[PDB]
Amino acid sequence: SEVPQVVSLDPTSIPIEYNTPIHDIKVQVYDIKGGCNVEEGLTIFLVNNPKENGPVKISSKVNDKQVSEFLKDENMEKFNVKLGTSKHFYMFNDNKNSVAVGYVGCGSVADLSEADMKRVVLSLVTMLHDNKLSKLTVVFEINVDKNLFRFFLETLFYEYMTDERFKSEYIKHLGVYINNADTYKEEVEKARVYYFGTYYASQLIAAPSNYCNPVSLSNAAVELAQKLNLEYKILGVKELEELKMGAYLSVGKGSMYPNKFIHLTYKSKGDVKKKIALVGKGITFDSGGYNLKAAPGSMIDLMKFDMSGCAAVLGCAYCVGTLKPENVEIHFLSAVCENMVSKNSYRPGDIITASNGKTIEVGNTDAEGRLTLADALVYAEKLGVDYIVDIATLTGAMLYSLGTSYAGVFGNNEELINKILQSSKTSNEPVWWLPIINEYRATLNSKYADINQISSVKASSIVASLFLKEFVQNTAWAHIDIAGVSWNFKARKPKGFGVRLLTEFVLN
Amino acid sequence: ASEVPQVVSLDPTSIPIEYNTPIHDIKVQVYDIKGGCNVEEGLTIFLVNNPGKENGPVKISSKVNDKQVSEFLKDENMEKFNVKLGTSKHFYMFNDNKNSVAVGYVGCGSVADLSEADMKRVVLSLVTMLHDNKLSKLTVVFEINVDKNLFRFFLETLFYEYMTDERFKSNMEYIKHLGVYINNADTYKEEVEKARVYYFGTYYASQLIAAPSNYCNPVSLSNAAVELAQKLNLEYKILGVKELEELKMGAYLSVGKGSMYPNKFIHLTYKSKGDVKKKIALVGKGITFDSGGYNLKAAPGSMIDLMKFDMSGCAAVLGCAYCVGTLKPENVEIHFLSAVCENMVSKNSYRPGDIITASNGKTIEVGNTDAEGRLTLADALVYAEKLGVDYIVDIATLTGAMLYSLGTSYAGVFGNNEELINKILQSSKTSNEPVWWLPIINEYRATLNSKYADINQISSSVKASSIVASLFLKEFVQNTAWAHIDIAGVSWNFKARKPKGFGVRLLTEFVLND
Amino acid sequence: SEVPQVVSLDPTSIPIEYNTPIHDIKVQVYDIKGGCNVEEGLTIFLVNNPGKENGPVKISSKVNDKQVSEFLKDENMEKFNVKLGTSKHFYMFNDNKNSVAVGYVGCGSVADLSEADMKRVVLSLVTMLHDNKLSKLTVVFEINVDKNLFRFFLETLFYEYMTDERFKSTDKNVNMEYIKHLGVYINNADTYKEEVEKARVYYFGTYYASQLIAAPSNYCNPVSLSNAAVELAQKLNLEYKILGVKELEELKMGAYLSVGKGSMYPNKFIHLTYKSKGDVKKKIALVGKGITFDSGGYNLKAAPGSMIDLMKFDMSGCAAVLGCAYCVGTLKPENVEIHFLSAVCENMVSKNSYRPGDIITASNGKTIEVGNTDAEGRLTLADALVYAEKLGVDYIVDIATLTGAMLYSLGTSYAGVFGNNEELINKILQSSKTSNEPVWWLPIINEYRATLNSKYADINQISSKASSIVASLFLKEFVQNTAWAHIDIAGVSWNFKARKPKGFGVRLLTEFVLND
Ligand SMILES: Cn1cc(-c2ccc([C@@H](NC(=O)C(C)(C)C)C(=O)NO)cc2)cn1
Ligand SMILES: Cn1cc(-c2ccc([C@@H](NC(=O)C(C)(C)C)C(=O)NO)cc2)cn1
Ligand SMILES: Cn1cc(-c2ccc([C@@H](NC(=O)C(C)(C)C)C(=O)NO)cc2)cn1
Ligand SMILES: [Zn+2]
Ligand SMILES: [Zn+2]
Ligand SMILES: [Zn+2]
Ligand SMILES: [Zn+2]
Ligand SMILES: [Zn+2]
Ligand SMILES: [Zn+2]
Repeated sequence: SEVPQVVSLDPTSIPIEYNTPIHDIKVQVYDIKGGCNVEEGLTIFLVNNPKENGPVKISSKVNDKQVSEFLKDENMEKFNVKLGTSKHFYMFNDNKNSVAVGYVGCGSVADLSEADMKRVVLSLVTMLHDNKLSKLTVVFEINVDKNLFRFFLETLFYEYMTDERFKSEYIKHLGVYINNADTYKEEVEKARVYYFGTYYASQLIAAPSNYCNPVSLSNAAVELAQKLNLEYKILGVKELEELKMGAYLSVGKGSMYPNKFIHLTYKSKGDVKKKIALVGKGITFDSGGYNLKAAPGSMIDLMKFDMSGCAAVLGCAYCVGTLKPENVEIHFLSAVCENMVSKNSYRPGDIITASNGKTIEVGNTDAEGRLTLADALVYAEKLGVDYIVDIATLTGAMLYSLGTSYAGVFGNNEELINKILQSSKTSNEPVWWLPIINEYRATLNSKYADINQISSVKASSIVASLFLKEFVQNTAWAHIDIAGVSWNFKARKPKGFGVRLLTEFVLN
Repeated sequence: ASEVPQVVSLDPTSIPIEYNTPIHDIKVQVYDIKGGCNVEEGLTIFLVNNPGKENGPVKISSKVNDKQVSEFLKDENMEKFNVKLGTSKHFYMFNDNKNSVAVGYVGCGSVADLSEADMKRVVLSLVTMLHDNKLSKLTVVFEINVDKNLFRFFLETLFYEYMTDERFKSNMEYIKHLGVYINNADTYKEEVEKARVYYFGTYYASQLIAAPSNYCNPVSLSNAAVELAQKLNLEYKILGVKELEELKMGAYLSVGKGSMYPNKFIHLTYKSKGDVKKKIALVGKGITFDSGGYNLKAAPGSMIDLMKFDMSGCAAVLGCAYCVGTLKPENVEIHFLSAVCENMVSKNSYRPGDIITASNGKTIEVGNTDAEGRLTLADALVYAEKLGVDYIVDIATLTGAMLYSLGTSYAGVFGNNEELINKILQSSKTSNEPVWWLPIINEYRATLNSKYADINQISSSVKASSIVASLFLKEFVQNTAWAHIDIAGVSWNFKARKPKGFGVRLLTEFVLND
Repeated sequence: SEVPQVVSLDPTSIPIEYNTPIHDIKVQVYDIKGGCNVEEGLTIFLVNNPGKENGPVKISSKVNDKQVSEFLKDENMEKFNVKLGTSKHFYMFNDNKNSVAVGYVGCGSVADLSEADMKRVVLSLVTMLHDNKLSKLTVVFEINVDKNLFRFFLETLFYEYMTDERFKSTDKNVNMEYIKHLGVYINNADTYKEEVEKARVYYFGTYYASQLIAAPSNYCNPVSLSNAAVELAQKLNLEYKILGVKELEELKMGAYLSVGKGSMYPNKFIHLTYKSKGDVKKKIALVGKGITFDSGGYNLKAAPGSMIDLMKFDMSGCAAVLGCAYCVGTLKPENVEIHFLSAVCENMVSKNSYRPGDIITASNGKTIEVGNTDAEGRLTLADALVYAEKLGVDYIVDIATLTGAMLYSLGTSYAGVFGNNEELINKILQSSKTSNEPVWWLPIINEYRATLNSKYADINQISSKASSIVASLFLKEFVQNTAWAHIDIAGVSWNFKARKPKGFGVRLLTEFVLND
């Protein structure tokens, strides 16, 4: 629990913002019938033209003669609905009060994707960051179901928020105009919870590795557990040795921080009908070990992101603890360590023994993710759960298959894979099903060990999935590879990907 | 004097330093060429040219006091040789007293304006002969035009290239007399002992640089500095880790974390006996070894076997401390600063992505551990400005991009103050260590805007990393005139496989002519 | 003149747009003390706050409208800051009960804007112009600018506003409307009025160059490029001369001819001349590198980061000179004689290409050992510089996308200049100031010259790391007794942020020809 330091100036804690300015925002959802009021701050219409880059046209009645004049078709057709395009003008309303009115183009397609809506929100946020405002009002003149409306609110909150923990006025009111307002009102406070769970995971990932180490990260989990009345149990090296987790321990051999295993648990008040183990990869920094990330574009300055799996799990732990689902017992697991280069590091060629007895031949120390997951999975199955789900930044090959938008999911059970794909639909965190090709299993036949860590045959995501499959004997298990989608290179920040996906899974 | 840590007992605990050199035992005489040449003793060499005639024949003008040498130097004999720059011939013969003497020449081309590079090529041609000579005297006859500066440059270079470093070893013999015939001998006479001082400062810097990183570490180097300070009667102060932590030098301390050697901050000071009118802080990059950290120098041409040179900026500052402490300038106070450490790969190393806090409050996002020089300098520059000096001049092997811009002969100078830069450029002219002014382009500054930290250590996209590195350094000098010399391209002599000791004479000319 | 094709679908001419939308804009300048009239379109105030960083917006002009003045009272504007690049849109009704658009653009707290500062202001202005159908824009200058920065403002506003749609087919911007009127309110307006049409001239010269560069290598080839120079010269009534292979062979331009050996397009040497009616006091030769496509030759640009798909810009130097030719031919300076030169060819891989190791002979008789076929620019420039000196000129100014090393020395903003003459270099630097195309003086280091010594040829083509300096040393060997300057624009030519050419050099060359 005490964070070791090299010099006295080394941080001994991860700074965490719990109370965010978003939490202070009062949100009122009104129905568009009756007309819109424009009294103060910024009013933005979400408008499309079902044509391509067609003119803006406001449909909704506005209860203000000055703004109504500005919003008439003659003036608005000077602008167009190209997706992401925005304009906003400052003007005096009926009461001679200064108000800002504008729009965001929503393209020419009736139903926005999660990516389309994301670009819409970014255009909205840009205006929020450029204008000192007390209230934002958004008028929905487009078609949005409940799950996408919630996605809107979540994305709006996440992109509006600014991480200033390592640096050396927000709006206070949010108004939403939409048809069938009463049907959308329950999604607001759900969005605020999903928002923080994502932003919490974001804070952990964005936190540099000199801040976020196995000790400080485990301490953050305990702190979170105490705030949510979750049972918690942190496994130190002595215990892990007795549990014989030799794959996991080998990876952390080179670090100055001791291995720490995070085990958070949420139990429901009633009787439990489904037990779930969520496993997150928690590599606080991945230098690749003796297989150093030195190749061009290996992006070693990004590898603070390699505990994004753990972050998504902990962010999910927040959401579950806040929304309190019934009839479930959830175990939030993470084998947290650091992959470094030292005299104590494990070598390419080493043979290590996982807790289930399987000897593994290491071919590439930069493939450390599956090694720590191997022991976490064994530990997970020993809990006697119904579902084992792991989420991880496992393979760079994902950048070449699905890219930076869709995460991949692998598994041994079709029912479990389906529920995740369903969760992907409702959470709007896009995941695509990828196969485990058994014909590649033979490429993991070691000459000396029971199994190879890596292949000879490319397609590493499948091979890695084949490897992980060996450590789950008789339990429905799925594996989400988020190595490609975890980091937002355009915005230079994490996505907090996985939190809402995993929450929808536990809830729905 | 701190104890040097060891891994095995065979690890060295100090840098071997040669203080008394054979060069310090050569007696130098400067005669006027108008009176003829006395050629009865040792090797006599004529510096000649043939303006206009490219590779034209050799013709000796000087009357000599020997009938045997005179007949050898007659035009019929000498026109068998040409004056192509660097070309050399010398013959052994008997003088009128039947003594064994050696007579020859060195070609200086057909341009009546020998540059610094040409003069060095002439000197090297001379040194090659000296390295096979066993006579006790060398006489050089200047039948070419040189100014006082270029003449002192001739002596410095000669002294430096003549001397060979055998500290790590386990033919010829050094001359005891140097004769120089030249026009207005009386004026060039005062250049001799200035040259001998400039020589050793340069050679001292060369010894520190050339010494391998198992010999030259932060502990051994700071000890060597203390020893130099005591010999020059300079005030000195080595700042240790506990003090560095107190001063909150987080950027400096970060680089040194992965090393087995404790960080040591070298602070020497020269104060004039008279009233102080100028206050100068000289700052040198002092990375005893640069592996690159976790951004390990593994790429082709990363030249990691050279990386003992990464404290050349520090060596130049110390070599300057010798010259200044020896020549003792009036009315000036000089601070010699160098944040010394070692950039290694360990469990304790700082990582790519780490956000660290410099001593001035600014948080820095590390994008590349191999850009460690600007980090150590950042704290050195905050320290320097707290001293309240008028001028802060840093010199460093900072960016390898200098090899693609100015190359291996010219160093680059960046800065926030035009007058100070002009002062450097003037020091460049008189010291004959070439520097060229390069721009700090503020349009590139935005590339350092970090998403999380106060500022980025390096750029993501924008190349021309030298300009970017200056933009970074500029953030740690708040309202003092400051110049930055990047010697990453000129520090090492790849032809001779040795250091140049670049910067010692530049910095010294800077403080003397101030 | 006849452009060779492989298939009938291969283009035979560079599509060139002379009458651009910008040329249809009526530009009126008014003295700002005469009161601003706000009636139609969009009206933008260029505001700042000296000293107060992020200081409030204060409109200090006089507005001949009660309602707009009321809106622009300091009370209303306090909510907005003058942070450089920031803009806002206002909407109101004027005295004539007309709806009207008003706005501002922040210029920071500095009392005098740099070239980059003004370019930042202009870019914010164009954003307000994009995705908005306006019939008129009015710019009110509440910041101080000299004549040069004012002209630079207009130059930049025109260039960034204009969109190249020559190669758009099924994807033209259906909403791309251009303003028809431009109003400018400024102090001492009668001293700025002369700058307007000079800016319009300077605009097209830059955009003309931009069009040649942006045009791909199937459109812009040695023949189609040279034919475009002829067409320009005819419109400008300049003397023109296009040297073909037979002429080039008789002049023994082996270096230039070797470079084009592997191209399906014959070498074309562009020679344009402008002459003053009166006493010629200055003869100048402008030489631009004219490589329509740079594959690299057998030293193929195959390495990672070679940017072979960009190498259509390798005729940027040529375009800059032709852009300058337009400016000189239009502005018609006095007492000068200008020679616009460009040895145009294509560097390709073929059974006919020149090989690494080949020894070739320049038109001055010097033998050259080719060490790298991708260093083809200095080979063509060599013959071009000889042809230039034979014209008996006073100055030979050279411009070229010569070395990639510029990206590591000066980067993407500042071009480098080398030369054998202190005065000429200073004239270039002075022109860089007035034209606001940034240029830094870099040295020609004679110590490096020895590396160009060949065991067999008179001289080596390349050394065997300071490429830009070595390349200057090579070129210097082909100017015998004339003042010569060499501008390396390999790093500054392309605008990567906006994904388009800059048209760099045109204004700098023209200002050099004028201020002369
Ligand atoms: C966004 N991004 C992600 C990566 C990335 C690169 C490599 C890897 C993983 N490595 C791999 O997939 C290989 C098999 C070592 C190439 C890894 O280090 N797992 O612990 C995972 C992600 C690179 N960029
Ligand atoms: C003569 N030579 C100099 C170098 C050299 C190479 C790299 C660097 C510096 N590195 C850099 O400039 C980069 C930007 C990391 C490539 C450096 O290590 N700073 O601490 C400095 C010098 C290589 N050869
Ligand atoms: C913006 N950019 C410029 C380049 C560029 C790359 C290479 C070169 C030139 N080549 C060089 O400078 C070398 C010496 C071959 C590396 C060239 O091909 N000249 O004909 C010039 C420019 C690449 N990107
Ligand atoms: Zn890895
Ligand atoms: Zn990993
Ligand atoms: Zn380094
Ligand atoms: Zn270094
Ligand atoms: Zn080329
Ligand atoms: Zn080229």
